[PDB]
Amino acid sequence: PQTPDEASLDLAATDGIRLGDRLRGLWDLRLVGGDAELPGLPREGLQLVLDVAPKGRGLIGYLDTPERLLAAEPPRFRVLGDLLGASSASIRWRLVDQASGSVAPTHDCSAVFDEDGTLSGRIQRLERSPNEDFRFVAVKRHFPLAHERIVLNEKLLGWLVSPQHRLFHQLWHASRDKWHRLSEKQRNALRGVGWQPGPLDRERDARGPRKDRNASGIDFFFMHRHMLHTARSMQDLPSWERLPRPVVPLEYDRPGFIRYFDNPDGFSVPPAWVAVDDDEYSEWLHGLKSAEAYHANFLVWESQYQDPAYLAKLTLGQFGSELELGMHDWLHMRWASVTTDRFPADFAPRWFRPENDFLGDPFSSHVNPVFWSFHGWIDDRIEDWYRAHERFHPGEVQRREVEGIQWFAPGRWVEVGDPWLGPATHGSVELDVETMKLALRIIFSRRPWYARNLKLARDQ
Amino acid sequence: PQTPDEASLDLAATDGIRLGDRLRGLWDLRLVGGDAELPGLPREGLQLVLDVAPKGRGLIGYLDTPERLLAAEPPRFRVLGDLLGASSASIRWRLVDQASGSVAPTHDCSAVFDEVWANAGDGTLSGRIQRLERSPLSPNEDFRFVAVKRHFPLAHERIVLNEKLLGWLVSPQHRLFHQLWHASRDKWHRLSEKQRNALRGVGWQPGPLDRERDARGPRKDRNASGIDFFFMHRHMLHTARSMQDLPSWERLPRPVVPLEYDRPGFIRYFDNPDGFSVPPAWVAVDDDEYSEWLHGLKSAEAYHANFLVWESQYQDPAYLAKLTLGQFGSELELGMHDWLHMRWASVTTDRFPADFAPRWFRPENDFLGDPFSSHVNPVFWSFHGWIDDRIEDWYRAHERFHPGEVQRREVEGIQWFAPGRWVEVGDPWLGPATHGCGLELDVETMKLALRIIFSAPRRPWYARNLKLARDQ
Repeated sequence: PQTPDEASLDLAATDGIRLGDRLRGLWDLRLVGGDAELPGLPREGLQLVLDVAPKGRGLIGYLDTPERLLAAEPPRFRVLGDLLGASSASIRWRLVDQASGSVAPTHDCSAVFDEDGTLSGRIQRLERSPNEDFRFVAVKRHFPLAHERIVLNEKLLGWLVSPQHRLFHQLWHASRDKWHRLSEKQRNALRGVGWQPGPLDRERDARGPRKDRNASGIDFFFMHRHMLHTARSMQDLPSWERLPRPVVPLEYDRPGFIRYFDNPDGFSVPPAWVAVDDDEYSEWLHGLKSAEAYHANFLVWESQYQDPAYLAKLTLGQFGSELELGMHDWLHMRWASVTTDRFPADFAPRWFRPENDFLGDPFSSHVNPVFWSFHGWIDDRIEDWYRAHERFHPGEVQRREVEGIQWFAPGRWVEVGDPWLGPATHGSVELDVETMKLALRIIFSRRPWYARNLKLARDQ
Repeated sequence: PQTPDEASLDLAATDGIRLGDRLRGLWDLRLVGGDAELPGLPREGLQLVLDVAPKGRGLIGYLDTPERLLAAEPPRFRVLGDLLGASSASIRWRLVDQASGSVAPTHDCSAVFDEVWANAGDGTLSGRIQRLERSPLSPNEDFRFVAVKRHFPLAHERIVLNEKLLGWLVSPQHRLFHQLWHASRDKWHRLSEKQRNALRGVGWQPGPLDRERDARGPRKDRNASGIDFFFMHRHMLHTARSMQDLPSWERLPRPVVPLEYDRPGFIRYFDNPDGFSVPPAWVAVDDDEYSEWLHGLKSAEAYHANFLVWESQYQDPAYLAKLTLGQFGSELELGMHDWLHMRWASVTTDRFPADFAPRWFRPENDFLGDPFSSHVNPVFWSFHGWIDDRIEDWYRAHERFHPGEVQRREVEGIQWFAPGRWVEVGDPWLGPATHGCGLELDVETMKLALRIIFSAPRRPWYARNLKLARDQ
């Protein structure tokens, strides 16, 4: 077979990208077998840190004790490999002895996925010619969940996980999200139980053709600010000042890379998962959790929504609609972990348990601690928007307290003064829960809520 | 008109990529106008460091004194902007006062980017700053800046080859030797019988008379041309290294650390302090295919998709143990070697292969993309050292898998290998000294042999086999 005439850019295809993702992170490693020794290391209590670039085919890493992997000095063993022809059946890498002052590999490693991931492997010493019994097992460390790193106190958590609050949060979204597509029969049924999204026969659909101009954006901003106010009476919940940056690559900051996978502040991006039989969803989710999406979308939002000239072109309604329909749904899925997904009108008791803090579904998103951090950030941009109009249109926006919340008077830049909190503004706990279940059944009688509007770019 | 229903991944297209490349790096900055002051800073001798991700649309950076941009503590001003609707005609960003304990922007910047075409650095950014504290009630402030992009320093400005080595390298004998050694074996499979007989007549056929080892024909992996490639470069390294310490790279240089993660490291990169920084890709006027290809192979993605794979494979005993020295040499030459040249190449019009105007022999002509000049570039020696060290990995590979099947042998004063199962030939080609059977090397003969061989947007030699992937 004729050899290639030239190299070409050989980015990882789907299979190599997924394999890279299974390998990337921190592993607990033990040596196994009669002849299993690495110079200057114990047999137990080792770690393997691996990195593959997002479309890389090279494999890099380090092998040492946990303490040495976080230390300043070069780890004892460096991993160098490549994923050409690699699969679950064969992952190979060389070890370099960084104490030897030589980059010549000392060991040949081969591994198999035994099916967060387990590697079962063989190490051969390259000093001796090919038989020795030198094996290892590597168990990938759990990617900690946000609730394992930011503790919401018992009083906040009690409010958040309650049936009335979960159903309220889900129905508030579903009513205004589905309004433009609901028959007049559905609409009159919701009107009947005070759950129409805003004023009777002047409802503010969030996703219809007039979504940017009908003031639905004001409902978005106001309901979340009201929620933040109540949450913040029970617990200190500091907004993000800056959006968290993607993990620093292992090549540049080995301790920073390793820490990222311990999610120490609860703000690490949980790695994308593969949706069985849904490649479009898999690609979409992987996209929005990527560094590329940070630099192409999230950093753009971070700039524009603190840009006075950008914000000064928008009514509070236009701003709310724009930020909700783009950034807000992407914040949910970028920080989403784990979970097949709950059907919107499925009220099985298990879904109410405090463990259910899935960011992909408003029934549960508010239970996730990261929710409060990025809602804090969104809510702070309203102040950027106010300062923008005070610079470019002094006095055209007026402050005003509304439902106990610092807010804004209707004006040239604030289309309405009656923000929608549900029946409380425009409409026993048990009758309330039942009314909300009925309202959800009217609307709704697989992918998570915040994935239902997924659009791939042409590139993907 | 309807607003979008959802966001989608919005990677920079070609224009935003090229704009981000014009912005990326370190700028010398001065404030100007009657109201131009940043608190705690001088007016002149400031610097602006900007970064955009390779397909990023966000703009980040810092504005402080040169010493403060290299210091551990937060710089006084942080840049936050985006390139949506940006062009050379309008780039905007905000400044954040990092001493204030607030991320609320303190300044609005709007700039214009001007190329340089005649001093004055590598592009200019200039425009107006507005203080965001100062009300609209207040009259218009006169607050301007000019920023000049710093030169990306050339390898020869950072690794000095000594007078004796440089004298050998830049000489007509050595430049024509190196160009002709490549051209003969690279063009052989496309030369007519007259051209081939004419080269045979002056002893310049690539390897044995009538059994020539073309480097690029259909049997290129199996005809032992790879041995000629490895051996000629080893012989050149041995001579260069008698005259100057030239350490191989142990590991391929990593791509620049992003500004977001190591500000001082990112800034140093652009000073090319060790001479091993990747010179930023340049736009080939009227050659988008070449521009894209060059950009691709100078990218972080190419490091992790191609270069790091070559780094792995060519130190992998099991990989190397499948190859004869000939197969190895041909593989490494045709892939990694041409890509190493163009990844570290800095801008020279490219010289025509048979243009021997005196100015082309000057020491300034060290263009990595042409073998008439590539050996004059100091980085050439670092990556040729790396390639030459992999021959030892290959030997060790066969000593592990095929003990005794490869034997060492001194050849033309160079530590080498005997012919055998894994070494196809024993007569490596150095040119007429080793294989000349015609009818110090004569300069006019080499120019005659180049004219025989070399008798459309122009591209350098090591770009002539460029192939884009369907992705690009």
